[PDB]
Amino acid sequence: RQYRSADVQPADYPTVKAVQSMSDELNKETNGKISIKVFPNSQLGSEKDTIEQVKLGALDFIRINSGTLNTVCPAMTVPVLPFLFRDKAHMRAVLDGPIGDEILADCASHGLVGLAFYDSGARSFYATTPIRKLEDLKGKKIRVQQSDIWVSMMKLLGANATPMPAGEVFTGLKSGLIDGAENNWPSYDNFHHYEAAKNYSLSEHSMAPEVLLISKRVFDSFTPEEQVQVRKAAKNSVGYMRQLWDAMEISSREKVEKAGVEVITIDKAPFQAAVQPLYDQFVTDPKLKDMITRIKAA
Ligand SMILES: O=C(O)[C@H]1O[C@@H](O)[C@H](O)[C@@H](O)[C@H]1O
Ligand SMILES: [Cl-]
Ligand SMILES: [Cl-]
Repeated sequence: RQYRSADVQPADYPTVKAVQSMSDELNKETNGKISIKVFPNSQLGSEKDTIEQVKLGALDFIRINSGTLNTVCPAMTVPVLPFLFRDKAHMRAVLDGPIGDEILADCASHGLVGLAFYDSGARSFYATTPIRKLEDLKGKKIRVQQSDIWVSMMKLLGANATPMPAGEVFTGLKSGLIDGAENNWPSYDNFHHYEAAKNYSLSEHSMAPEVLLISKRVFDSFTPEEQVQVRKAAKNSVGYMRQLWDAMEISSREKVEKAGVEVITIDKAPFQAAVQPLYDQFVTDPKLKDMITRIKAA
């Protein structure tokens, strides 16, 4: 059985290679019984639409950002929150441990089994003009993921959110529909956004990680041994992914700088102050508020 998985990222991207590595492991351990074919580059649809396919059992696996998954699974809002993690090492420790496992377990009741977190760096603003301070964002049309938290966030920052699928963003930057967007270094590179919006400002305002999930309907068809094998292959793929990822952050930043991008250092304090209301607005469950307390102290 060759199961199917979706990713908006290109064929050679670390998230795609990670799931392919998981497939290789499963193919070996199950002696051909289970493998996974990845369909990259939004071939199967947007993140919004592919998450619905998984809920319906129309799609077996999905690799999506938590910043869209949190439309369905409330716990996924927690790791999206701006300025929550101190740095990459803090995030990795949290997501690899009990807190990460607790968040992944939240998805099952919604028809999706959470299997692993993949790194996504920190998301930063980029635009067709240089954003040198928060005030420079005022009135700008900034694309966000199709998830309400980001609309609220842009409002607090004085910008105008335009939610749209990942595959439409380059076109919007070239057409004038949007003035900018926000993402990590490998995405700024690999979606070609740097060609159209040549000013990248290190706001580092979210570390929203990626999530790999399986349809609950499909998972439930697996033997108990197969379920253990799938979870273990998913966890093993995190370390594989991270090695590819850390190199790509370097090579992508180098590539776009060579192409003429201005990399802008920006005072984050006004951003942090502006977005604080999001925490109580979007995280209302006492269990999740306690989780945030534990994360802040980890
Ligand atoms: O902004 C987006 O649409 C994209 O951002 C990337 O960082 C993430 O890897 C994609 O899964 C998608 O969420
Ligand atoms: Cl300012
Ligand atoms: Cl999308």
